Amino acid sequence: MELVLKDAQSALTVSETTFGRDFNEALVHQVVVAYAAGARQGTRAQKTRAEVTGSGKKPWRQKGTGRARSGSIKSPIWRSGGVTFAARPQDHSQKVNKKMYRGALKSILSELVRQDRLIVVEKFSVEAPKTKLLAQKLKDMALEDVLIITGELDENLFLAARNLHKVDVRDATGIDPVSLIAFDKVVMTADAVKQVEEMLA
Amino acid sequence: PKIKTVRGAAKRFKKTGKGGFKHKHANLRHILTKKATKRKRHLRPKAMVSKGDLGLVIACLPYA
Amino acid sequence: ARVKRGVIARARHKKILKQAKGYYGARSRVYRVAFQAVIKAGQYAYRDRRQRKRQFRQLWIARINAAARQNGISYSKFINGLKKASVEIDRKILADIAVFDKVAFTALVEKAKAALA
Amino acid sequence: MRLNTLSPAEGSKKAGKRLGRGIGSGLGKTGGRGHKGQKSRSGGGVRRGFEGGQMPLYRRLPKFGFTSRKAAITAEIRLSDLAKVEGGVVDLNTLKAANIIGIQIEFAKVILAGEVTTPVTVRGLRVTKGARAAIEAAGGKIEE
RNA sequence: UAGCGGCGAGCGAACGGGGAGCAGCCCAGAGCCUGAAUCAGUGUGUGUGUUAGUGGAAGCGUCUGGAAAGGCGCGCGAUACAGGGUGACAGCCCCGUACACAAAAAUGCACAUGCUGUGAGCUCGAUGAGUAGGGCGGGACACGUGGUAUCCUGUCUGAAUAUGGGGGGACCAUCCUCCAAGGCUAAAUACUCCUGACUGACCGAUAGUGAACCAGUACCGUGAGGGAAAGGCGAAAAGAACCCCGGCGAGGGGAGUGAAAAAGAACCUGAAACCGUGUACGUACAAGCAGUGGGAGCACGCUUAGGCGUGUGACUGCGUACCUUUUGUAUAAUGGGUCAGCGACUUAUAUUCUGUAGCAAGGUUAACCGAAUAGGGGAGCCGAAGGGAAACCGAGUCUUAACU
RNA sequence: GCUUGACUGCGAGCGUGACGGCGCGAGCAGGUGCGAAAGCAGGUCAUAGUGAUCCGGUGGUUCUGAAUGGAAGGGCCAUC
Ligand SMILES: [K+]
Ligand SMILES: [K+]
Ligand SMILES: [K+]
Ligand SMILES: [K+]
Ligand SMILES: [K+]
Ligand SMILES: [K+]
Ligand SMILES: [K+]
Ligand SMILES: [K+]
Ligand SMILES: [K+]
Ligand SMILES: [K+]
Ligand SMILES: [K+]
Ligand SMILES: [K+]
Ligand SMILES: [K+]
Ligand SMILES: [K+]
Ligand SMILES: [K+]
Ligand SMILES: [Mg+2]
Ligand SMILES: [Mg+2]
Ligand SMILES: [Mg+2]
Ligand SMILES: [Mg+2]
Ligand SMILES: [Mg+2]
Ligand SMILES: [Mg+2]
Ligand SMILES: [Mg+2]
Ligand SMILES: [Mg+2]
Ligand SMILES: [Mg+2]
Ligand SMILES: [Mg+2]
Ligand SMILES: [Mg+2]
Ligand SMILES: [Mg+2]
Ligand SMILES: [Mg+2]
Ligand SMILES: [Mg+2]
Ligand SMILES: [Mg+2]
Ligand SMILES: [Mg+2]
Ligand SMILES: [Mg+2]
Ligand SMILES: [Mg+2]
Ligand SMILES: [Mg+2]
Ligand SMILES: [Mg+2]
Ligand SMILES: [Mg+2]
Ligand SMILES: [Mg+2]
Ligand SMILES: [Mg+2]
Ligand SMILES: [Mg+2]
Ligand SMILES: [Mg+2]
Ligand SMILES: [Mg+2]
Ligand SMILES: [Mg+2]
Ligand SMILES: [Mg+2]
Ligand SMILES: [Mg+2]
Ligand SMILES: [Mg+2]
Ligand SMILES: [Mg+2]
Ligand SMILES: [Mg+2]
Ligand SMILES: [Mg+2]
Ligand SMILES: [Mg+2]
Ligand SMILES: [Mg+2]
Ligand SMILES: [Mg+2]
Ligand SMILES: [Mg+2]
Ligand SMILES: [Mg+2]
Ligand SMILES: [Mg+2]
Ligand SMILES: [Mg+2]
Ligand SMILES: [Mg+2]
Ligand SMILES: [Mg+2]
Ligand SMILES: [Mg+2]
Ligand SMILES: [Mg+2]
Repeated sequence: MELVLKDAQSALTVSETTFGRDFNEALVHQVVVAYAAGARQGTRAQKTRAEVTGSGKKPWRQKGTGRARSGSIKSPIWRSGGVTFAARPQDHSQKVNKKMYRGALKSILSELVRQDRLIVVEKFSVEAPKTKLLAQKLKDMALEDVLIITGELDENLFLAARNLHKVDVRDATGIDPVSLIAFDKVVMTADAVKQVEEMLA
Repeated sequence: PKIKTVRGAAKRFKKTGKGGFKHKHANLRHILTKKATKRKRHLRPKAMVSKGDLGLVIACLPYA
Repeated sequence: ARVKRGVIARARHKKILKQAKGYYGARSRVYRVAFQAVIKAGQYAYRDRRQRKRQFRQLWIARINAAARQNGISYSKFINGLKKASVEIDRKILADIAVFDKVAFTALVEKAKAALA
Repeated sequence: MRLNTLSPAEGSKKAGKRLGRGIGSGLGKTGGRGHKGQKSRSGGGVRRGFEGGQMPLYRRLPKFGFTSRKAAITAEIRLSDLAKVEGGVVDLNTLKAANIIGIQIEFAKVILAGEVTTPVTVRGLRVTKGARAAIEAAGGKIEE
């Protein structure tokens, strides 16, 4: 298993286990869905018939009026009444088994390699925290929508990338499954490839 | 919350290797003089809960 | 995720009321009544696809009987005669011939009578 | 591989039942509860073990036995566990250090389950007749 | 789980383990040397915050249009493409945003340094009595008096006090462990009337607060108390000068404004029930769930000049709504005046089974740590062994003196 | 006439019950009675003469025994 660099001209060597495995769609799907579920805030509520403001007085007597029997002004049948199954705040997070998480990342990375979406480089840097410099670097490399993964997250590249919405810059520790899929290309430094190699192995 | 064991059932049944339940036979507490030795001898060993009753026992003993 | 029903509910009610066009009173105007009317119209239509086949055969037979008797034979003998003559023309066609081509019908009767002879 | 081209495995995501949503569903009206009676009701149904008032099985049968406190602090060790300790000396502390038995276990028995292949010294533990022969056949020893 | 329990319904620990956070002291007293310590209080420095603020990049042409931020073309800023506004959707029009700065005055905090009280340390003592314990009655302990330890005490009593005393779940012995009857003590923990900022697979006017609106109002009630309905002209009021009918009306018709007035204030859209005017066809000898199958005629379209389409429907076969509940309903059993809107199998945690995915004799971590959906954390839990009430034995075990 | 088989441990197999249960049973081990012996005997010609569980009582049995030795209490067997 060989990965070639761009800015330096080399053929780096990585594992078939990480960067050469078959795409397990069902596993990747589960992990991606879990990741989106983990982003949910789950902050809402409605009022049950207990929580609607108003008295517990029976609106009219049980028998003799010719009306349907009533018990509470807060009945969910009534306008202004409670919500039958009123929401409470929820935790939507799912468990992802560690091995399933890591298995999904290996499937994703191997698929990026197969689809020619993983671009390995020796270095990726900018001289100053200037957006114009990074924009120039990316058009030089013929990239627009790109996830850039570095060993050490430098201030200059982070700051240069912030105002380009199609560009994101991570360290190797901050990889997530959705972002690997969502961006058109993934640029990894040779350093970052080693760190992801070690993390998954 | 956690399901609560029916504690009286836990005192009467024990789960066996293949997931059946053993119990002690009824009718060997008292009024023993009138009962034949043979009848009492056959009531002494533990017996397995019957097929019809396993559902009722399992409901009572979720942590067996 | 609160879902309001109005757009879908309107489309469903309108679908029924469109099928109730021409019905009397509340049956073409009021959803509750129109719905029952449309279901019943469907039940009758199902039944009457079967009844249509019965009613037309009854009509053809009555006309064949009239035409046969104008040519001196009953329906029941005419049909028996055609079967003995190995004529396989069905009642729709015989009734059509009885009205539109009386000379041809007469030829069928003579064939039937010859087979009975 | 895009966020709009991922699918779950076939059979992994069955749709839940939704009762009381019309005739065509097959669960309209009564919602699978049948007609009337206690089980049709909201909150309706009898408690576990209830048999309609007949003395239930868990009360018509006698209680038996007592619970041993000693059983809760006694463990069994497999032959497969003997290689998992550090240093090839199996005693109560080395088994606890290897997470084979719990901290509060005071007594342990080695039984003939799995296989021992390394030579090991078992110290202060009971050993079954069959486990003893297996340990000694693998070059081991048992110190009482 | 162990237990408690008309051993019913139910109630339900601890030991021990993993974490968060950690902090220890004083009096029951003199003496010695001294007031040094550490906390407070009250002053002034010293930063750093808070309560106003300041600067803050870069766009033009052309097309459609009432209007351009839209399309097309060619530029430019970005540590600023958070967000909001502007005549439709704006990085560059405006307000902001990133970033960089700012306080006369008051005030929080953290230091440092003055000052008032507090008095460190060291030898030598001392060591909480109507108390512990008990009898009676209750209560609390997961523990319902039970074989019931332990805690509290209304009532009656009542020690030993370090050579002494408490506890180790009836009780005794032994051993271990602790020192009651005096007191103080941060952090980890609980909550939000209120303030700021930010967020939402939360609502969007019958929803969301009862209350989007002058709502705890109107209104109801002697009172406590109960308690609504009710949002939207337009980009801009440019909110209709003037004329005409009318009662110097209401209301309307013109004119004018506007992209639009069938946006005219009873104002965005403008459904349905319900009520009309117009036109086609049917209908005054005809009996019933009002349709359906057949079907003439009439009217109006249409591309073979043909039929075809659309509306109507004379005449004719068949034909007793729907829901519910029932052995069984046209039923003269139930429910519905109609429309529109709302209105009922949910959520959490346990548990079992099925499917599916991962890993596999292993599988998986919880709290927590971590800026981390990562990573760490294997405390635990389930499984790989059972039998027996149990000791215990163990691929067996129990039964029995022993098994055919 | 003689006797204690109205035995103790078990039990192939079967009957009958939704279940709890109830019933029939040759044969095996131990020990026994009657018979010269083959044998027969685990009550009575058979089918009614009965009451789950809990709670507790009595005897037996160190199975358990909350620091340890005991004990209490619990279990198991017999029985009320
Ligand atoms: K960015
Ligand atoms: K059902
Ligand atoms: K333009
Ligand atoms: K803007
Ligand atoms: K006292
Ligand atoms: K002591
Ligand atoms: K209210
Ligand atoms: K309201
Ligand atoms: K008709
Ligand atoms: K009835
Ligand atoms: K009635
Ligand atoms: K489930
Ligand atoms: K599964
Ligand atoms: K056996
Ligand atoms: K014998
Ligand atoms: Mg509400
Ligand atoms: Mg984790
Ligand atoms: Mg007994
Ligand atoms: Mg909505
Ligand atoms: Mg209409
Ligand atoms: Mg059905
Ligand atoms: Mg019903
Ligand atoms: Mg019924
Ligand atoms: Mg039922
Ligand atoms: Mg209820
Ligand atoms: Mg009864
Ligand atoms: Mg462990
Ligand atoms: Mg600016
Ligand atoms: Mg507009
Ligand atoms: Mg003291
Ligand atoms: Mg005490
Ligand atoms: Mg006392
Ligand atoms: Mg006492
Ligand atoms: Mg007392
Ligand atoms: Mg008490
Ligand atoms: Mg004591
Ligand atoms: Mg409201
Ligand atoms: Mg509205
Ligand atoms: Mg006027
Ligand atoms: Mg309009
Ligand atoms: Mg508008
Ligand atoms: Mg309007
Ligand atoms: Mg007429
Ligand atoms: Mg007449
Ligand atoms: Mg009539
Ligand atoms: Mg009829
Ligand atoms: Mg009836
Ligand atoms: Mg009928
Ligand atoms: Mg009737
Ligand atoms: Mg009637
Ligand atoms: Mg009726
Ligand atoms: Mg009724
Ligand atoms: Mg009615
Ligand atoms: Mg076992
Ligand atoms: Mg006799
Ligand atoms: Mg008899
Ligand atoms: Mg009791
Ligand atoms: Mg003891
Ligand atoms: Mg003790």
